[PDB]
Amino acid sequence: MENFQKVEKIGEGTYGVVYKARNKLTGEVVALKKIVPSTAIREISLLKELNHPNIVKLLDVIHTENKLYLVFEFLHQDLKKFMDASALTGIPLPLIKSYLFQLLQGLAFCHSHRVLHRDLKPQNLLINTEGAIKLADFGLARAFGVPVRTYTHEVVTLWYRAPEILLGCKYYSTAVDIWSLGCIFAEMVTRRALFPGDSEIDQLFRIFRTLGTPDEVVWPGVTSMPDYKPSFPKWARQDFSKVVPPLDEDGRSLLSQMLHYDPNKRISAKAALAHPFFQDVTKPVPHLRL
Ligand SMILES: COc1ccc(CC(=O)Nc2cn([C@H]3C[C@@H](O)C3)cn2)cc1
Repeated sequence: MENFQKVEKIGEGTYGVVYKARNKLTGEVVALKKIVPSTAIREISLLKELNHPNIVKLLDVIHTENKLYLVFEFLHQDLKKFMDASALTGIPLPLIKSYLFQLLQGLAFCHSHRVLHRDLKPQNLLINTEGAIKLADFGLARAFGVPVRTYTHEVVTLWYRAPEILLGCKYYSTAVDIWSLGCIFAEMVTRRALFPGDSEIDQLFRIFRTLGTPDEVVWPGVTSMPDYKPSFPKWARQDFSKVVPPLDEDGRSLLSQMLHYDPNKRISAKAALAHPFFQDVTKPVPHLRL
């Protein structure tokens, strides 16, 4: 750990804390996450091989005095801060589209390697001056676990959790990441979180109030899920034109497919990349004031 010079606290992610730091030998500026079971060590070691331009590179894994440090490529800003800074005028549609397109490329890559994120949220989406956006922390939830409260007692957000996770499916799939990304896509467009639940049942019921309480017609097998209760209120579905208003029919169609209830009907990252919404995708440069 002696090999790095801490510059500043970046934040309190899930898993421990994150600092901006400089490698004393290379001069490289990195992000150091302070998180150990052998199982976690081996799984974390395989993430070092998962390199893609839209995945935050894990540079090195350091285990000493049996604490764990993950060294990552550094990016100057996250999407949560960028959305907050863009709130008065909104992120231009072409930039929303580029960001969605790149995040689906990242997801398609990890998913083809059978690696899931499981806890996607705007804070783990990092951006640079060039117009790139990258996913951070892929594979970590499978390596260690995802808390109720962070290490700082901060409340882990439920806003982006897929309904099969909320209903107790133990063996959820790559579709949970598509759901979280859909929720993010909608938030970029409207400038308000889609489903801002403050409890697991509030999260589920906000989903139901917008997309309709799921049943056996739209989601075969849903009434047999572990946490499904027949006493759930039955709400009617709303139209997407009311849910993410400004967005055109190509975008609403894609969003609807990223938000299908049945994990098996939900679009894959690979199929989402071919959706007609990306017919005019481009790569604009964002306005970043660092
Ligand atoms: C000025 O204070 C900050 C500087 C940068 C940022 C954006 C950020 O979070 N940058 C980052 C984080 N990471 C790694 C840690 C692993 O979870 C992903 C790499 N770059 C936030 C705050």
